[PDB]
Amino acid sequence: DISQCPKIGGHGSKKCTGDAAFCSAYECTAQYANAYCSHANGSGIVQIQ
Amino acid sequence: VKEDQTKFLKIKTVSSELSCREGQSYWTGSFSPKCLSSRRCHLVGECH
Ligand SMILES: *[C@@H]1O[C@H](CO)[C@@H](O)[C@H](O)[C@H]1NC(C)=O
Repeated sequence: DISQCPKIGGHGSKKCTGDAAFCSAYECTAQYANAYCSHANGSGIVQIQ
Repeated sequence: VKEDQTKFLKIKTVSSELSCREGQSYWTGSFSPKCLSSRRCHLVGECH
């Protein structure tokens, strides 16, 4: 559950590491991590014309 | 027999025309295009 990994400049309950996008968005830890958070293959916001 | 029979067959020439002998042929009309677009980021689907 990504709700546990702390946001950048914020508080959280679990140490959390990830890829470039996650580290840009969330706070990537410098200690031993508890979970790996990759960025979604194709997710986003879809808009229809 | 005189004063009898005397049947007449007539061939009227109505008109003479220079008709056309067609060769190849095809058909055509008016067409307009419609497009469907879908934009995906890199490494999504077949966006390689
Ligand atoms: C990421 O997801 C897309 C589907 O959106 C898939 O086609 C692609 O192979 C995936 N890339 C990976 C798993 O590296």
